[PDB]
Amino acid sequence: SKDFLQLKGTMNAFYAPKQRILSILAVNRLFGATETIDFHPNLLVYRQSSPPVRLTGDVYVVDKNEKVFLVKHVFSNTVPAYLLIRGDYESSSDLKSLRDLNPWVQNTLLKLLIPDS
Amino acid sequence: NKVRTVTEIVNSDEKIQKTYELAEFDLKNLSSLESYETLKIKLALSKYMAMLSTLEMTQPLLEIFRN
Repeated sequence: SKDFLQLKGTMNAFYAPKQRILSILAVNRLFGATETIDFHPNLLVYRQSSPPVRLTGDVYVVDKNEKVFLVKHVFSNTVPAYLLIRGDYESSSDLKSLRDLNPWVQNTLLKLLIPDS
Repeated sequence: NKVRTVTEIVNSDEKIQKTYELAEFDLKNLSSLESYETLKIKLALSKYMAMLSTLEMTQPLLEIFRN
């Protein structure tokens, strides 16, 4: 939909500007994208919060130094996915290793994170 | 401008006079001051860059201001 744009080089990753959200479909492909946007760190705007914003469910650490996390999220219409967030966050439960994630999301994350030097 | 010096022995009257042009010492002084000031300014600039690095921001300065 027009609410977001598919990230270049990804079949299951998109970004919603008005929401400032990067999302990765758990098991689903994107389709119909006539446009794509190059990934860039600015997209992961650091969320400011005097007390760390609490998070629930499955949480994974991407960059402890940069407060980057991956949060399991299901769209109310029951669409599984993960949200990549950067900011002052804390986890209600124990943080989980990324290896737990499926190869699909893992490949997308590698593409999005490792700079193409 | 210029100066001159006279050497003479106490018991003798045979004196040797030499003349000096101060421009050489002026050049020495100016070069010394220029080098010192350049060093100070470069030191300050390096210190500024270093403390900004200490803040440890990933992006370069211009990218930071563009974001």
